Amino acid sequence: AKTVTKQRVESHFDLELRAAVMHDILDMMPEGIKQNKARTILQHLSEAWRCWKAN
Amino acid sequence: SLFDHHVQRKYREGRRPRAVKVYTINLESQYLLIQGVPAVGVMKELVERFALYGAIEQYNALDEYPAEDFTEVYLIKFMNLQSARTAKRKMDEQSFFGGLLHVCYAPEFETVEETRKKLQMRKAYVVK
Amino acid sequence: VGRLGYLQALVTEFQETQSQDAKEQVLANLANFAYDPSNYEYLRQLQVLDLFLDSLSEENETLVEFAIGGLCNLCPDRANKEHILHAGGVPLIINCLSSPNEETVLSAITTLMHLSPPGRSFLPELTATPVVQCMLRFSLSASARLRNLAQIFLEDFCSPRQVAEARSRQAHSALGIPLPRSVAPRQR
Amino acid sequence: MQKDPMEPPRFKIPPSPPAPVMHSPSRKMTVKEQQE
Amino acid sequence: DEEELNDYKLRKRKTFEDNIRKNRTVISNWIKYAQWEESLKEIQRARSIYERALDVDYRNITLWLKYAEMEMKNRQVNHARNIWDRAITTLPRVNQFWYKYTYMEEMLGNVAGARQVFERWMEWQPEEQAWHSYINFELRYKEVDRART
Amino acid sequence: QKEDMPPEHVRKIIRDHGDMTNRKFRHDKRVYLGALKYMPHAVLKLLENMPMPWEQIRDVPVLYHITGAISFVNEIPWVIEPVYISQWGSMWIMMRREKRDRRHFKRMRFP
Amino acid sequence: SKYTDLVPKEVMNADDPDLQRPDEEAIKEITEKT
RNA sequence: UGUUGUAUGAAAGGAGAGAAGGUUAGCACUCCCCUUGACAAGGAUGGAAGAGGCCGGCCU
Ligand SMILES: *O[C@H]1[C@@H](O)[C@H](n2cnc3c(=O)nc(N)[nH]c32)O[C@@H]1COP(=O)(O)OP(=O)(O)OP(=O)(O)OC
Ligand SMILES: [K+]
Ligand SMILES: [K+]
Ligand SMILES: [Mg+2]
Ligand SMILES: [Mg+2]
Repeated sequence: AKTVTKQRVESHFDLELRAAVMHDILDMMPEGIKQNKARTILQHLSEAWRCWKAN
Repeated sequence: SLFDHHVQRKYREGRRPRAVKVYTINLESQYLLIQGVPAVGVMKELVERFALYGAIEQYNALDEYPAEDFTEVYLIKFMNLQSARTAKRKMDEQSFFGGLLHVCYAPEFETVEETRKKLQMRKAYVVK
Repeated sequence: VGRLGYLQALVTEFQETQSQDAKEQVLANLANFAYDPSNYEYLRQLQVLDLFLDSLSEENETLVEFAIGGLCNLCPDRANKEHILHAGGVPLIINCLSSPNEETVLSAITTLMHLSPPGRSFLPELTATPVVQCMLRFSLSASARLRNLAQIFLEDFCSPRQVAEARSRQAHSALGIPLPRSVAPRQR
Repeated sequence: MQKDPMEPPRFKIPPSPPAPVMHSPSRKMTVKEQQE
Repeated sequence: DEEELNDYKLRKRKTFEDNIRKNRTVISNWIKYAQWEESLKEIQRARSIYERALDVDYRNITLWLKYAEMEMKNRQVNHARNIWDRAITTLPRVNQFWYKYTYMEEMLGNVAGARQVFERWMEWQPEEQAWHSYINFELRYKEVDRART
Repeated sequence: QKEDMPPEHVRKIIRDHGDMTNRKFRHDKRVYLGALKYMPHAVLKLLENMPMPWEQIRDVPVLYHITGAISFVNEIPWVIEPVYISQWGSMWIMMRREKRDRRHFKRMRFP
Repeated sequence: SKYTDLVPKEVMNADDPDLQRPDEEAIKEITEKT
């Protein structure tokens, strides 16, 4: 295993926030859902953060 | 006499080089003469290693034989000559306890009836 | 490339060359393929038995020794055995008991032993030949292998009645007294 | 066979059978809440 | 000629094994490796393929289907039955496998096995349509007596 | 507990294998490379047992691999401390008097 | 593998001792083994 | 009594080194390696893929 060093700090944060949001998508979506649409929910997460930075 | 260690050389050359030496049925024996064992008292480990291949009727170390310094020469009697051939085929030029190992056939030692059965079995195999 | 094609390539390599050492390598490879049972036929289809028989006629001692070695393992099969006999190579083998090297002589003896046929097909030839006289000296030689071969040869190609006659002939030569050709051993 | 200490290493360097899924029978999604 | 065709086999296999090594996930892509063997009409390949694929995910729903479909296609029936058996073994809540098993037991013609399978299902009694299905089953054949139980 | 062999043995082995280029020594290449791991230990023991300036020749017990791959000096240099201190005081006196008396002291070239 | 082992088991205190965990000697023996 | 038991680098001959205008900076996710004493750092950001459904093809 590689450690988290100064190069890897921000990318690791995004990597972990991404995985945790994905977990909650799976537990949130109702049983026998027709589509997952996980990638689109993560696109909305990115757009929300980008709108936060731009006020 | 015949125990001299011949040397190697297109002819569609193989992976390992071979010295020029034709093997006749008489040349081959079931007595296998091993020279080049380090003189570190491995009498029994060598014999076990060879007994892996076939069954060894008799093994002894012949000290009269002119050898180089700190080096040993041994005799192995096998039970079946095909076992002797495979023992040569695989053991020859194998590093053994820090020494190059040289196995040669020893036809001088075999007696008249042993030659009789050798030749007869060669005829048996060649006919079929 | 192909086994039989490879053997044919060795045949070509042998024929075109003239360097005696590059022929030494060819006769080595051929004599050691002759040990193979399956490669016999492949050799039988390429006239290489007569290649060996011609090669003994060459006067390079090492080459002749190699040819004899090739023969030795090669003769014993019934097809090949009959071809060699028909060629008339037997006196070529007979010439080899006076060959200087030990190995060549041993090979010749083995080939002679192998050419032995049941039902007394070829034994008669040996008695006529002086080879038996040569054998007596060879049997009592210093070489253990030679001694074993000579004794083995006597049982295979000789008879007790024949041996006694042979011994007498050998004894007569030492004696220096001539024996009539007409006189022969009588069955009891 | 005895091994001398000097030599280095010589060679270069299905799960358990699936457990049955023991589940309550799935409830199919309604079109209303599938719109939700 | 033919040698070119075995070369075609081998290079398509090599790139597919790269594709497979890359993720080991992507089940939709897993089916393609199998169907390409199905085209090549050599099944032992696909049996190992689907064995590996069941190893990655048996929870899957298309995979067990597809395997049994290839079995049906190849008209080899005993293994098809046996592995529908193992399917119903490890996914006993999925209705479809049960349907596609008893349908098969019909069109292949062996009455009792379906009976036993139905009895085994009677443990779960998971859905309303399945019972109706078995009612219709029983009225299909001469028997109305079992249908009362 | 074996018996020490004559020095001709190791001398002949080291002599034969020299430069490790002969095709006959193909299987000793793996063992020589494997023995690289212990060569700092051999250097440590060698320099630890260096002869003192008052002795011409020192003979040391040597533990050598049978292929000739590595040689260890198998001893520890134990000294009596007063005797040892006196011997280097003797060297202090001799070296000083020699630097005084030698007109031109030439130092040897390195390497 | 069967159906009967997913239905809710009896829900009441039939047997206080049966649910109770083993005594200290057994857990010490398994602790020493492990 | 042979042969596909493989790889590195070089030479010769070709291809040409991420960014929805140009010039570029990087850090990672998976699996494929190389240098390395590596829980470090480099090897073009090391290289190579990356939406859904049905049977390479078709549809949004
Ligand atoms: O043709 C090759 C080889 O195939 C053949 N040969 C080796 N071992 C043999 C055996 O057991 N029986 C027969 N009939 N032939 C055999 O001989 C030549 C050359 O042999 P090499 O591979 O060079 O081995 P070797 O003969 O032992 O070399 P040498 O210098 O004598 O001693 C190591
Ligand atoms: K990376
Ligand atoms: K870059
Ligand atoms: Mg990097
Ligand atoms: Mg750059």
